[PDB]
Amino acid sequence: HHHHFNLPPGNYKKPKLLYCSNGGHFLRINPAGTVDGTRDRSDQHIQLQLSAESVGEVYIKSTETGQYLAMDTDGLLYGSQTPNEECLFLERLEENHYNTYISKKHAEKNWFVGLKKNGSCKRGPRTHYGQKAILFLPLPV
Repeated sequence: HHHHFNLPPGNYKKPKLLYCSNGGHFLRINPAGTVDGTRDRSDQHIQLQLSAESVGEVYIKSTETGQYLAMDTDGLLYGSQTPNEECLFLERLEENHYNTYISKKHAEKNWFVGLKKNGSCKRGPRTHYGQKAILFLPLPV
């Protein structure tokens, strides 16, 4: 293992909004396959269904389009039509409260899902433990 194993509570029964306390944006997977954030709670591309592939390993999928969140070889988040190795994330508890998501494929490099204060996603290499950009709270839809 490259990382700890404190897991968040909650489950995967219902879809969630992934709220980033850094700028208050919800993670959004656009139909074109781009990924960013928005503060508009009425957006139809922020409702995400998570599922556990293995304990602590999840897929994050848009319920509106069926796309899977994924992180590419250069660290950019994208929406994938089919599940692949870039779509698995290590879901962990952080600061005894938040949920963080580490790219399983690049877990040794500590590449997280993260949103900047301006709503743009962070590139894997620019994320790291300790940032506010990587802290999420799953909210009910």
